[PDB]
Amino acid sequence: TAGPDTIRILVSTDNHVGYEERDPIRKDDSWRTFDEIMQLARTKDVDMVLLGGDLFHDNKPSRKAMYQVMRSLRKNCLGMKPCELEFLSDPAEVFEGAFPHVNYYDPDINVSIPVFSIHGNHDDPSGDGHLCSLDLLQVAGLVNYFGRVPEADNIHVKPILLQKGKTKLALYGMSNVRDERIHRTFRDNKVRFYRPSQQTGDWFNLLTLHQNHYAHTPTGYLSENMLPDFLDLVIWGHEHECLIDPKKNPETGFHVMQPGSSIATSLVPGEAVPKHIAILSITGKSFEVEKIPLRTVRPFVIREITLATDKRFKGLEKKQDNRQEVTKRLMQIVEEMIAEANEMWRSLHEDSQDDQPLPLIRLKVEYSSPEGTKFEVENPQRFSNRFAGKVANQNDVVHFYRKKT
Amino acid sequence: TAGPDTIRILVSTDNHVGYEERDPIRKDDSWRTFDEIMQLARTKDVDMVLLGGDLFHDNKPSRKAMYQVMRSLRKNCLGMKPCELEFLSDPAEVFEGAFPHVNYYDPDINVSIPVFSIHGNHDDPSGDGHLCSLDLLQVAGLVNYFGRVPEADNIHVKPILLQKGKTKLALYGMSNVRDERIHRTFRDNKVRFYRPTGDWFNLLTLHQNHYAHTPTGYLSENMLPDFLDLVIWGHEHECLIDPKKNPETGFHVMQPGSSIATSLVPGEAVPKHIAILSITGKSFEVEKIPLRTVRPFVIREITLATDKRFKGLEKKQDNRQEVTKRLMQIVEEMIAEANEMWRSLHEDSQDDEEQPLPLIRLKVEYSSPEGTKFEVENPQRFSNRFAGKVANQNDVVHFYRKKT
Ligand SMILES: [Mn+2]
Ligand SMILES: [Mn+2]
Ligand SMILES: [Mn+2]
Repeated sequence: TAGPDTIRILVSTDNHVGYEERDPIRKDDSWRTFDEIMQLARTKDVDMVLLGGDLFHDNKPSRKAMYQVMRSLRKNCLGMKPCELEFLSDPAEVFEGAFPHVNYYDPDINVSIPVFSIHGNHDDPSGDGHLCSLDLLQVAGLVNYFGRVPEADNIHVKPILLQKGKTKLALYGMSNVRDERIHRTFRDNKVRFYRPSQQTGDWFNLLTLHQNHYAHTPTGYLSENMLPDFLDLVIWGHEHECLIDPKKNPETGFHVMQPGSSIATSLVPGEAVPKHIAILSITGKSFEVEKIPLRTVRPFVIREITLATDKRFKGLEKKQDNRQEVTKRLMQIVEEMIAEANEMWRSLHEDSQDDQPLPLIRLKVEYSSPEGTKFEVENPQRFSNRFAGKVANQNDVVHFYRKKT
Repeated sequence: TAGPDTIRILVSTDNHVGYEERDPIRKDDSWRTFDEIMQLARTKDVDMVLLGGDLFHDNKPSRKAMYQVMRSLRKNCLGMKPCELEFLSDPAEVFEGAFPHVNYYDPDINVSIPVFSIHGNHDDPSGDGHLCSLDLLQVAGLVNYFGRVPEADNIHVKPILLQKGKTKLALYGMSNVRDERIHRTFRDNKVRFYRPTGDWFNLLTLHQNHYAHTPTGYLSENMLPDFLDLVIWGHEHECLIDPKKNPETGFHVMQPGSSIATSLVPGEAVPKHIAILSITGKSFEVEKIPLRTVRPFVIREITLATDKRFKGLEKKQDNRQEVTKRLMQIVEEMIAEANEMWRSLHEDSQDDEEQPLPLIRLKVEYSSPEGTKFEVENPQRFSNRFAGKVANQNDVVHFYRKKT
């Protein structure tokens, strides 16, 4: 819901347009999902689109990957409708001498819904030319690429200032920098956030970044506590776990949203969390979050089984070590996962008459034998292949390992 | 010169954007020259531009190469000025379901000067979607990509029909196909030219070897239909922009040549041009326009044995040491004339600057009848000694003996 003073912003990140392009079963999952996002922006009639990073899965995208993206952008963001937003901030900052203006302030190209985006870890600039994929879409006039970080050492963060009606919005951008280093430049107070002064209080402050939320390494993440308190809300990028619901941080005073990716780039429970995007509507200094679930997302089910401690395997396996029987018991489990995988899809698409894809099934297993009670793990490729035509991950169904090193 | 019934067309080919991108001296020659082309189209106020192919030197252009092309296209081909051309042909035949219309018949993108291009050998399609670099420029709305050849075996060639005022023009296009194969499909009459009526000016653009080293690797002019009026040759880099007439066939043939030198041979040494092609009724007018941003290049061929200047010393006397100074004097006279050409050509106008370091090439076959052998010096070393005087620092001279 929105009026002339409410700004409808659509949030999404880590689309990774290019993931599993060469996979026969799951090739189009990458771009077809992204195109759904762009159609919603036109459908929900948002005022803009904000992307968090990792738009491409590859640093140097394929021609097909770049095509599908270009195709979706032109169809959904070009039109006759006028943009109700005003560009107050300095264009010269983060807009080069090629086309110093914003794309929708361009005379020869009519942009109905402007798109802003930062570069992620995969999207990041590279090569002797030092350009990223977003610069190409920007010189195409399709996208607006802000939050450039030229010097990792010395960092100045200047805002993009936009206003709709009586509502003023300060937009902060900071693309991906290697987690281990960006951890230290913050500590040394090397980063300075630039502020408008005249209407400084009224500004709703919004920031989007692309770092590890929490790290496996002790230095490879970015702690929330290091960000300024004046900020109102933060969009977390590099994380693929859909936590679109805004938690409030006590010490800092702002809320944090973690949209997660658009498709599963890894078969872990974090990627199993149902993926959404949010219709973020900003009014005055208050925001309204309307989360919207994705339909084109491939069904994904994952479970964890410790064969030794399992309720079913305890008897047959310690005594006998009968490999062929290990299958049948495991066969029954995988078939119950596929069963629920199809039901979720069935239920979710009961709603509308738009009309199913072969689901994703993952099992992770450790087996322990104290005294030659060894479970026999079949050859990884062989077990997975037997479900050819029932799952999308024909080769990658199950993982086997032991936790003693 | 042109009125409402004269169609000004800018003709260019083999821009090879991406050539020597990684060369410290000559990295920018690739795109800055192509930008000159585009600015001319806006400057000369042509009605359209026609590219012969090989726009990119690489099949997968780097991000910088694609950016500089996209930049030149947006700046010169988008504007408020209307296009005086009308699209009569079927949009469906050459435009996909993505954007079935021509780029300047697009509602949300204002195109001032439309670009038509075929794909060359380097520019050719590859990969999953069978897409090339032109498909991206087309979906960006910057280029119209026509003359796709889906089947090399069976070839149907349908024309793009365009009309300005009382002047009607049928635009035929054929993308580059392998020279050895396309030679045989033509022989089997596998290719059919579709036809529209009026006295249409028929125009064809292709991207093949004019003459070949192999006996099967070229395309003879004598195989194409006779109704056509003019032909643009798009794979040959030698600049023969002057339209020769073919007696048997009855049409004229133009060979614009490349935009920069992809090879250091006398063919690429020929001063490079583009042509302001003015079509009125069934008559064409050609105004060739020389390129200023092209690097000075000088090449010569020296056969040491037969060379009159030195004879006795090099045969029977001690070699290696003295030979340098003799060759040194010659290469400096080439650098001398290279700089002069540039000076004379740029004297004309106040470009207000300094001139680029020229390209110098020497080729040497050295024969020795009877142990009279000249003593040659290591390729890298001799070339490197002109660091700062030439652009080609590590490859100035070619030494060889003919017989194998
Ligand atoms: Mn990431
Ligand atoms: Mn070429
Ligand atoms: Mn060629």
